[PDB]
Amino acid sequence: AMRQCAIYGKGGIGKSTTTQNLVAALAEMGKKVMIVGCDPKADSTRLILHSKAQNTIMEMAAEAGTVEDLELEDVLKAGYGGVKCVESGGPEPGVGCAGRGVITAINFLEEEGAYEDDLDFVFYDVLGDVVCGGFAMPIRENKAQEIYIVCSGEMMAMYAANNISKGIVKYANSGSVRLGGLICNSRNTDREDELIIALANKLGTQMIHFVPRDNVVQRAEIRRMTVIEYDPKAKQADEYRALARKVVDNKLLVIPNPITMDELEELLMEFGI
Amino acid sequence: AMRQCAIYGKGGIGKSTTTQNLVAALAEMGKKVMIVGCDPKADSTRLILHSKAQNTIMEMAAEAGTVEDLELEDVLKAGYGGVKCVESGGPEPGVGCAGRGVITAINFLEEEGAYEDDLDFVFYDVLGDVVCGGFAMPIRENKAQEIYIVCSGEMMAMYAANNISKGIVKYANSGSVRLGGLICNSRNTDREDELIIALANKLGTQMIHFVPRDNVVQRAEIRRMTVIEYDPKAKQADEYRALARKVVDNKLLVIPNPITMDELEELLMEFGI
Ligand SMILES: Nc1ncnc2c1ncn2[C@@H]1O[C@H](COP(=O)(O)OP(=O)(O)O)[C@@H](O)[C@H]1O
Ligand SMILES: Nc1ncnc2c1ncn2[C@@H]1O[C@H](COP(=O)(O)OP(=O)(O)O)[C@@H](O)[C@H]1O
Ligand SMILES: [Mg+2]
Ligand SMILES: [Mg+2]
Repeated sequence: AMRQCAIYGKGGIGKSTTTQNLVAALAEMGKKVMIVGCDPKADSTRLILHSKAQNTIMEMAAEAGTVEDLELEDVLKAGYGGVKCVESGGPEPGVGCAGRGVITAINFLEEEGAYEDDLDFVFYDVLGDVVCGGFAMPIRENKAQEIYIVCSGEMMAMYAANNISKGIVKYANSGSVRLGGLICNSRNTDREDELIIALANKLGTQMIHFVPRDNVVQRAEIRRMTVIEYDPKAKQADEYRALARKVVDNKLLVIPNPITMDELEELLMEFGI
Repeated sequence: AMRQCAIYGKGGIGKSTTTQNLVAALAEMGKKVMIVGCDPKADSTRLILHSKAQNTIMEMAAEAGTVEDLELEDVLKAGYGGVKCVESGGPEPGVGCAGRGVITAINFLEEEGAYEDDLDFVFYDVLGDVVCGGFAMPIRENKAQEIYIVCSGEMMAMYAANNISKGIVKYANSGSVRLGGLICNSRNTDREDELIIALANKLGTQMIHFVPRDNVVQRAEIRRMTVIEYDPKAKQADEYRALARKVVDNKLLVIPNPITMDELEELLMEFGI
């Protein structure tokens, strides 16, 4: 068995930082993990690889001729803790559908045998500002059974969480894609943890962890590292370890109950953000 | 003549707040303006209309049968200062292309004669996290000749500005879509104005205005108003008046020069954000 997990959320909310640090912590406990980048920014694996970024399947297929001319051992790269890394890529802005590379990448990985039984986890890092095209494909086509949404007390981030939840509900009659939890990536606002707990309860899920804002993240990422690798003694390293433990132990996977915009506005008014 | 202007930027950066306050200031000086909402969130006109939001062309066409059964006088609504307001809408998350409603809306407005000569400005408020589908259509199809990008010292917001600029460059051989400027919507970070000026210079444009972070925005929006209407004496009202003056007077419209991610990272390192 392997658990297929996807991390969704609005742009800039902390998906790639949270995913790579979460995964580094899983590797540190002895789990075998693959990260599949599903965001056109294509820097979802750089902290594991100590790299600028990673060349994408779309780019490599174009240089090789076709995606059939690519070998898995050429596209998958291993970094910290043996974590395996791949980037989908996508077309340039203004050209075609921004999520088209996700479909190509996941189909390539499936056909070429990347989902080997020894993997414990696969994490997809998915753009979540629109839920369509290849960005909806992990939900539509039952690739990510456990969705975790990174958000914050920011209204836009909560709106995005509600939008992603609506996409999960839309495909509830097939496959087994479920909402696993909300991850609060803090903006140092008071009662922010309470706010995201409240949102999770309304959706029918849970806040699996509250990730503090910590400058050690920037110091690690300037050096192309996770905090787990950069400073294993850091308080923030223990925060990601706690998040990883709770993901491993999580048993609550639900069809969420999306809320109205009135309910969202009431949440923010209540917690005075 | 009328100036067709589009406001792009990442989600939650301040597009709708900036656009509606900018437009309220234009109406206050005696300009006739239409706002076309091109973001699925569909709350781009609520501060002009004093409303929860606005029912969308996609929604109204479905209730009426076809878009041909809609009349312009039924969909366009006038609010503060006589500003005319319309929302595109879009499909629910996980269903079809999130930008499909933008194409339907702009074509409806053109055919039904919404672009009356007496208009001075049209502002499109466009989702900018992906540049594809209907969200690229104002650029691809030459609807918004002047693009203004709202951003901040946030790396994701600067990345989005660079992505939108690449889309402008892609369609430079046809039509006349141009980059008009960057609008810095502050996060109260030091040297943030300097950073966005530097980014604009590298792209070949300008920072047209630095909008401060001001709590009066939240107090106005709780009451479904622009700051211009809510507190015309506010310092922040004068900030939006200054932005509107500089948009009116702006003559620099360029084919931008997008930068590498190395150049972007160098910018942030330099200005110590
Ligand atoms: N808990 C945190 N503390 C400090 N900085 C953070 C934290 N989480 C994310 N960041 C920073 O926020 C920025 C955006 O994070 P990222 O993971 O790239 O967002 P996304 O992948 O959702 O677009 C990055 O510069 C990252 O270093
Ligand atoms: N200059 C500002 N000062 C204070 N709050 C702001 C400012 N600009 C935007 N906001 C707030 O930021 C949030 C997002 O702004 P919005 O215009 O809705 O973003 P977008 O339309 O780009 O998604 C809103 O709650 C808005 O009130
Ligand atoms: Mg990312
Ligand atoms: Mg908006």
